[PDB]
Amino acid sequence: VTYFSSRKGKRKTVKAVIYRFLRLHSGLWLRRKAGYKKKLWKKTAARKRRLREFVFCNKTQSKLLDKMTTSFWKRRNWYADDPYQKYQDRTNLKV
Amino acid sequence: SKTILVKMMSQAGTGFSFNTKRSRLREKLTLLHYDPVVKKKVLFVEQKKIRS
Amino acid sequence: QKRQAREQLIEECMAKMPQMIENWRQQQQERREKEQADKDRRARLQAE
Amino acid sequence: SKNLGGKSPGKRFGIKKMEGHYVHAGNILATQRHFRWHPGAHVGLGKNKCLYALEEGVVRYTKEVYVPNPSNSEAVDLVTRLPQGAVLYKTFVHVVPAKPEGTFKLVAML
Amino acid sequence: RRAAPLGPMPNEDIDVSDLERLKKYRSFDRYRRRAEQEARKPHWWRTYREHFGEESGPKDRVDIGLPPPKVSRTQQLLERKQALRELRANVEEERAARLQTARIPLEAVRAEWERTCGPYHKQRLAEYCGLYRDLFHGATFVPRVPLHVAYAVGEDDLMPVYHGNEVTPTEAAQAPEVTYEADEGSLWTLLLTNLDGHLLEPDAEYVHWLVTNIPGNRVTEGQETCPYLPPFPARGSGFHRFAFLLFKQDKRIDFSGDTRPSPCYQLAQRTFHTFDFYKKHQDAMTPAGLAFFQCRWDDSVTRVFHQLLDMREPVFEFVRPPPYHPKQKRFPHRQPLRYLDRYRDSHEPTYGIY
Amino acid sequence: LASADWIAEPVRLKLAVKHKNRINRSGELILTSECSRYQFRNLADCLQKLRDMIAEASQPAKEPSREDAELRRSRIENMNRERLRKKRISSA
Amino acid sequence: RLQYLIDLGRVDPTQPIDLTQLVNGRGVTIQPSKRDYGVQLVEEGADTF
Amino acid sequence: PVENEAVAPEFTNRNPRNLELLAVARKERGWGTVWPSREFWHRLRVIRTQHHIEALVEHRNGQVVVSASTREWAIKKHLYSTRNVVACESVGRVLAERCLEAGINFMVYHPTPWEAASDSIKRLQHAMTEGGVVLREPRRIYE
RNA sequence: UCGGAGUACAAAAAACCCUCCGAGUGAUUUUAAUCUAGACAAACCAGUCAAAAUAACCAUAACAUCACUUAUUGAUCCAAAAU
Ligand SMILES: [Mg+2]
Ligand SMILES: [Mg+2]
Ligand SMILES: [Mg+2]
Ligand SMILES: [Mg+2]
Ligand SMILES: [Mg+2]
Ligand SMILES: [Mg+2]
Repeated sequence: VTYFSSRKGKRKTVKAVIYRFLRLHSGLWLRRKAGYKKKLWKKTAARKRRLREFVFCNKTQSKLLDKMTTSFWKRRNWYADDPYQKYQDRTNLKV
Repeated sequence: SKTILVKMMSQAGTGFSFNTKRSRLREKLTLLHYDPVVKKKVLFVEQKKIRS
Repeated sequence: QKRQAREQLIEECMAKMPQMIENWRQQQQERREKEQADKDRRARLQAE
Repeated sequence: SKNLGGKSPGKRFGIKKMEGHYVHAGNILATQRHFRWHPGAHVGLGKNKCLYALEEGVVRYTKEVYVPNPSNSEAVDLVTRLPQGAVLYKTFVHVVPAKPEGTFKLVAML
Repeated sequence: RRAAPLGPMPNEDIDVSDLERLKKYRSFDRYRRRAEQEARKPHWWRTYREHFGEESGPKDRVDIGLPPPKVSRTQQLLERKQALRELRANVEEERAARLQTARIPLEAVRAEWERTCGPYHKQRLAEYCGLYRDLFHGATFVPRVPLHVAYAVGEDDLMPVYHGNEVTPTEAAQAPEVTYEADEGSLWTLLLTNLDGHLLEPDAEYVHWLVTNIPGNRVTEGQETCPYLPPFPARGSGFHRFAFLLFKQDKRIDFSGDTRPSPCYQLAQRTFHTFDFYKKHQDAMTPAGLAFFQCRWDDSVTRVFHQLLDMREPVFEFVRPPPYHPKQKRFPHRQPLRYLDRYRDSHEPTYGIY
Repeated sequence: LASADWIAEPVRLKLAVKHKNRINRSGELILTSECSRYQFRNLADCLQKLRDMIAEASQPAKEPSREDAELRRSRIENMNRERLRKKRISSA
Repeated sequence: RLQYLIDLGRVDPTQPIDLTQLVNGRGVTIQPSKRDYGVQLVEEGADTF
Repeated sequence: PVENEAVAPEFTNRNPRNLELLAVARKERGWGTVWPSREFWHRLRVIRTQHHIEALVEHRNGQVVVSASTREWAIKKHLYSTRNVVACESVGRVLAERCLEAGINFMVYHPTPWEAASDSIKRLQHAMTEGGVVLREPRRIYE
């Protein structure tokens, strides 16, 4: 990560994150499973399903990704037609 | 002996494919499989040879 | 036109299905009997 | 060298829930390499031979008589060679179901 | 660290030395039998039976019965031996056997059954359906006198009430024909109770039809305490059970306490405890016959509540408990996306300040 | 239901048959919707249900087809209480 | 929010209400640079409106 | 209001036969290392002694609900050769009758592969079927 | 690198240039679907089970089987394929 850029002196984002993850606004990150397109003939249908999932990352990973990612990506987004707008608030969480 | 990975196609006119390990010295493979689009048990005949 | 072509193809090949699978069932049932008749006509010629 | 590759981690085969515990439907009660515990009442058997609860309730272990399925050649042979008084026993896991199946409520008074 | 077995270990009996000289069951079936007999004994280790509710297990039965019919053992035995000699003697019978053509005159078997072991079978069916559990609470009686109840569905139609059978409330709109066999020095009391379907009181029941001081087999001649009220289960709840009880009484009994008004369409007025009612008259009344049926809501019942009881009609559902979800975690790890929906309140977007 | 003139008489009578469960002792036909938090959507659900009932009742071509899945118990227990009901002697 | 703005006299219902009117009452905030294409109307207060 | 109108929200149905008849009750899923399947409300059990044929209807409690035996005088006296195919058919008919009378139309029968081939049992099942008793219990609801 | 037995005697885990056997697949047809409660395992990545509900088929028809069955396997990117 570049903490202070050369031209702007701001903090850069690591684009390699932005291609494989998704940040809901609650702070949860969402990712594909690994190896889900790989060698499908060789796998059980059950395993294949487990692979086709979208899954959530643990706290540590989340904080790591947040550090690797600038402020812009944490903003509240309203997209038209967006699949994921349903999931961006958190509900009934007693902690 | 070696086996082979063949791409098998539906005769239901629905493009659907599934790959199978098949004996190299055996005949062209044909099976009764499940096609998800038509939601039926249909005949699949091997279209292509994928991996050797 | 794409949707109607797909649906056309699917109906067309779904009308042909019982004839195909029956024909292939008869084909395989003929193959099994060909092989077994071979093995019996060989068993009786080796026996003699 | 002569000896090679003895190195593999444990499989954590064990018994996950113990007698008297509460369980929710779908909990794995045990996991095993060979049949050690057999599934009893309200306990499903997985294809890897692990036992899981089919009902919400309380786990109980029990010794009980073993009468194999007649489609199983091996077991019926083992049973068939026994002296005339003897009975195979095995260890089973059950879940004594907790909640009642359902209730009747008053929807509307017409 | 070994412990010591408490009492006998199961196979400890047979000798391991010289296994060849021991007889085996080479049959799967013999084994199955032996095993099922072993599964019925009272072992000293934790067992299936123990946890899964043998329902009080051993129970000393308070018996309020009619005394068992006294018949000579040896005489009966001789007579049956002879009858079977006769029946085995004929060549016609044997022909009927080898050629797989024979029939049993079911009416006569139903007759003999009703006469002989019927009472016991009816008893255990009643125990099964827990008649004794909701009526006398501890008590088992054997139905010595057979009770024949029937309903008129039409001119030619007759719907019988056997023990445990299903009947529709349409059939039961009228009082039934009741038949049993007694000469007359006799006095009886007949009772029809709805074992469940009381609305307010889980432990209590409804008297539908109560008759008393019944000479002999004469049904209508008895003074009716409670006029016949047709079966009325509620739409939601399934299968209420109605019970016909028959009491042999000695002295004429009069009760102004239990007597009900002639129309009597009030529910508070028919509320009943068979136990209590029996406790009262216990000295004279001994329960003799029993017949009972299963009954579920059908169309005609709607007319009852509105027309007779002057009520709205209560309707019920069958409600299953809401599914169990673990505590929601701030960072659900390696969990599918649809996770967030399990804790969802209702499906609707909500824009808080927006 | 009987006082509602915007539906025809054959339909007003056929409705009181199929839906007699949800009719009330005062003659009222009661519809209810639940789902949305918005009662516009509930009202709309009700009105669509009513539209559908009047639709199928005003269709004489409705065959009222019944599934065998939950009705197998019904047909068989029916038939089997009919074996016993078959005893013939007049009574009362 | 629309109702709450009208009630408190931020936007007036008397004249026509378009985007500029919402922005001037600070009932809403648009930032085109973020590819906001404008306001959408959602039903949260439908019954109460 | 009316003193009748009182209901209470939760209705208690004390009847043990109920939830079974409704098909909503719990069968016992499980075992499935062993045999036979203990999943059923009612099970037909046919025991063949070298002398007598005994057909029982069981509840998973082990409690015999309704039965017909050949030791029974009612059946014994009418017919001949207690061990015959004839006897099996007979007992089956009797049991069907008593079952309808008991209010139970469904039960499971789990014979042995070689008992399924035997004539006596084929005809026991036939008698049971014409009697109006279906084998193969209805499924559970929300199982 | 992966698995089985001992070390590691009875829940789990547990090392060695420790003691011993294996795997880098065949054969077969029963060609083994979709979706989802709850769990196991676990640093992460990966792995495992699985009810109910759908759809397929007897017209209330979902565990591929065998070889000690356990192991017969390989992430991203990137390339070829066009679904
Ligand atoms: Mg090891
Ligand atoms: Mg290790
Ligand atoms: Mg005697
Ligand atoms: Mg904004
Ligand atoms: Mg754990
Ligand atoms: Mg299922």
